[PDB]
Amino acid sequence: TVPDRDNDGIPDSLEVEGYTVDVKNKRTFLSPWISNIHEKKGLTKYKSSPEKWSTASDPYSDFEKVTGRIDK
Amino acid sequence: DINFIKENLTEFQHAFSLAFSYYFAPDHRTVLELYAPDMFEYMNKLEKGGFEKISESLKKEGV
Ligand SMILES: [Ca+2]
Ligand SMILES: [Ca+2]
Repeated sequence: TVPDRDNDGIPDSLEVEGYTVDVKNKRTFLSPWISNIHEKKGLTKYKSSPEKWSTASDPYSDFEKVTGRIDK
Repeated sequence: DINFIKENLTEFQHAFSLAFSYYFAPDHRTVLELYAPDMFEYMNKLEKGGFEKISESLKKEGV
């Protein structure tokens, strides 16, 4: 089990140092930022707070925002 | 060919030692599985007994 302080789905080392969300076949996948792969595909590099369930204190987690599991 | 291999095994060495770091930095091993699912299994074959036969086959030459 990787550590997770804020229980927001994504691990602590990914929030501090960068991450992104990619799809491979038709399956979402939350992966750390690799500039060799993810930059050509036009993705974004997210950073958040490893101790806040929602970094901007709204009622939507950092997992729900970047993935799409949100009110549309 | 044994010449291109002999002249470019440095990049054949960086290609392995990079994937060794992905398999054991525990936050991102799954970035190896969904971007290279055969290199992941090859390192899984190493970790599940493959490292034993490369460890036991050196002390037998330690005589
Ligand atoms: Ca977290
Ligand atoms: Ca967070």
